[PDB]
Amino acid sequence: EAIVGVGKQWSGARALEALLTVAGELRGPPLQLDTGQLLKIAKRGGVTAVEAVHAWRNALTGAPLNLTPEQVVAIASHDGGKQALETVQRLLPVLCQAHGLTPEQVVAIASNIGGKQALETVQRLLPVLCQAHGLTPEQVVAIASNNGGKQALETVQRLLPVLCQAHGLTPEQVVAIASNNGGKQALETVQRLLPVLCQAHGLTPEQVVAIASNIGGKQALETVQRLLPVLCQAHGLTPEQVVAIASNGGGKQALETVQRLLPVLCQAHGLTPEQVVAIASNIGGKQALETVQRLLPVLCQAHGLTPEQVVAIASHDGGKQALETVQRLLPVLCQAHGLTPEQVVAIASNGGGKQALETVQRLLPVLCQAHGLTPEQVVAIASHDGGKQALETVQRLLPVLCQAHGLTPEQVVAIASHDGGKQALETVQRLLPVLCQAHGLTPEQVVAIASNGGGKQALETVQRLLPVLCQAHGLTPEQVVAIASHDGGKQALETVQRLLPVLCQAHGLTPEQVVAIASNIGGKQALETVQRLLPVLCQAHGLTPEQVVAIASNIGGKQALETVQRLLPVLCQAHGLTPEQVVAIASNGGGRPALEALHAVLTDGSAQERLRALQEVAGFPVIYTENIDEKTLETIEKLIKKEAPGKYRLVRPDGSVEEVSLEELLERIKENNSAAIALGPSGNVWLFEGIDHSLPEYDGTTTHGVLVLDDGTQIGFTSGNGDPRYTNYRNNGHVAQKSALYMRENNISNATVYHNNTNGTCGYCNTMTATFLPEGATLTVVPPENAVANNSRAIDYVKTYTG
DNA sequence: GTCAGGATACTCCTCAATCTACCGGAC
DNA sequence: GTCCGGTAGATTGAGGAGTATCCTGAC
Ligand SMILES: [Zn+2]
Repeated sequence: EAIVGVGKQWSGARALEALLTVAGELRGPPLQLDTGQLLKIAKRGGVTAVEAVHAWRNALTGAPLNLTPEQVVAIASHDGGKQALETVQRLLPVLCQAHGLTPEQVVAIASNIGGKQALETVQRLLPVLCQAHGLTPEQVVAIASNNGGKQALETVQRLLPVLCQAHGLTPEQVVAIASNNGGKQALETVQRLLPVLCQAHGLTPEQVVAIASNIGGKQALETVQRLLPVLCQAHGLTPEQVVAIASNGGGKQALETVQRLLPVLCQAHGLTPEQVVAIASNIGGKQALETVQRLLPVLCQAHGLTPEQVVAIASHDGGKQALETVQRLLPVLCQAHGLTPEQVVAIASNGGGKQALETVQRLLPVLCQAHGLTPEQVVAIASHDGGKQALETVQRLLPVLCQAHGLTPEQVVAIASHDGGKQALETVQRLLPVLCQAHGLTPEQVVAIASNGGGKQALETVQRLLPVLCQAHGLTPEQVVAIASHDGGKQALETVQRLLPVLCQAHGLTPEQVVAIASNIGGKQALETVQRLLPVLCQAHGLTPEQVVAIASNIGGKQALETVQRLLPVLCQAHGLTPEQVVAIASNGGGRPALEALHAVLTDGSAQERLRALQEVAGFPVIYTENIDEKTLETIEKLIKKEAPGKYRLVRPDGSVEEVSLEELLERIKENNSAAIALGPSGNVWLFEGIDHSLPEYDGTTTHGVLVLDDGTQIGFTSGNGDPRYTNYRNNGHVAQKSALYMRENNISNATVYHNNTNGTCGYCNTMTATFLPEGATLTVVPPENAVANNSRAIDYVKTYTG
């Protein structure tokens, strides 16, 4: 097949005849090219590249150019390869020695279609772009290293000051646009279409750039200009969904395909617009859109896959390739290799899914029979972006890591599983004998660093910074390893290296507090966010440095830090939550979703929803107004006066809240017998109208109960947030415990408490309830009497406890 | 014969969120 | 013998990014 691949090119017959003539010496010491490299040049570079590499072989290698055989093939195997090979020979000495470019950067420029043109254009414009527009050598090379690099370089030279000054486009965004093929066209299109897309279509400059920053930016932008109002008005898609499709490579093709297939996929195939857009918003969107359009029924009716599984497979780059591979290969992996269809889909639903699927098909027998891996381990490695690369690396490298360095197969698999597993595996092979000897790290510590996403980067960064962090700042090597042991370890390590002395000298944090923040997944993000927000939270909201660190030192620290700064005003001033309680929520992982969900339910919820949300999160007893006797009405007035609450709020059945006086509420609780009084020890009193006044069904989480007193007073309790003074009690936070403690504080000698819990009352209530009760008091605990138990030593019957 | 542009597929690195086990008193 | 409350380690999903191959049109 490779011979045909050459024969069908513009110089196919000539390249094959020339290659056979010169292969005798291309395989020699000067280059030592193998069969793939020899045909690769003939296929892509053609006859001129084949003759050029041979004829100039004595200058390309063994000369001050130091252009290795692999770099020669990379340059030769392009249209115009002969031209790039001569040009890199002429300019490489100058670009490196005079302009300071790394030989790898010059080769990266040479290894493109039109490499000669990019090489000469960089030689001319590099000092101009750097000195006139502030573009670093890395940015100019990034522009140059493309097909048509010359055109991207010249266009940036002309258009950067126009886009920056006329439209406010950041110079880095101009480079980002010119960082792919067609950079000239994307820049010109942005200049032409920004007035239209931002004014007529209502798109932001960031959205226009995001589209332009991909390959085919001109085509995606022009297509959005035409199709966005059609997709929005005819099919009910939001501008964000149209841009999201356009913001992937090949956006034009996905946009037109959605317009054509969306009404068919929804009406005939039963897919939602969100599923179609999700498929469309990728590279090769149109391919997989049409692929499901035709394979969806087949995979469902013949292969037994659900629409959700097929859409999931289609939602990754190259979705068509994973879809077609599953079509033909699923019955082989599940029958010849015995894999569960869910495992094959799990592999298929990845970037490069076709490659992981085909690799398992051919490689699973080797990893299991030769290297001793289980099918679950091989699938686990396969089900990741780049799974093919990790699988091949394990096959060849595992016995070297195990036999030469003493690692277990499980440690190799653990490294292999993560995205970039190939890179972490090779990096451990190189650095493991250095890290464990030059710095004295334990091999388990190096593996712990390696077994993370981006492990290669953390391994190299520890090798560089470990002897500096432990000396310039005095950190313990264990602290550096701990920082390195999370995804993105390089980023946390570099941030600590530069930022620790600032957080200590300016913000007053200890090195241990800086490490505690750094040792997370979002380490760099939490570290930099604390630097900016700590004095703002402390001065604006009265937080201590310890509270800011407590929020930062978790997963999602940046998100919790900003959310607390954002939501504290409304959470405390409007909803009556204590700032410490908002911090307590933020101190947990996922702090922001928790506070946003609390905000949403407290803002748009009904009186019943706000009562449950506030009581479960804040903690307070609730007194129901159904009993309107003078004795209980006076109890409420007396309890309030003793506390002097700062705010009083009335909550209407529809969820709206008004600021009220105490006198108004005291009248309402007497007249309104469909209401509940919430007495927050923080100094916040609510009156809720229009609630259920009952116990919701037990849903397997925080539950409810009611305490009924002799005089008819009914006190509602929730489980969960208990009394800090009794933390050491294993019944703390239970309805029976809150009832017994309520009776103690209120000198109640008799009460009965009812709760809904279909799993039974836990055994801890059987002795601790009497302890919490004051001497002489009796509490009757009544189960729902609709279930027995879900554990041992549970109470399914009414029991009385006396203090 | 090179060169510019577009579409498509694959691989590597960071960041949150969520999801399970641990781990702790005290009748 | 939780309806509790951290703690560290383990998936699960999503987005930005650098790397790679292929085709088509115009000279
Ligand atoms: Zn209990």
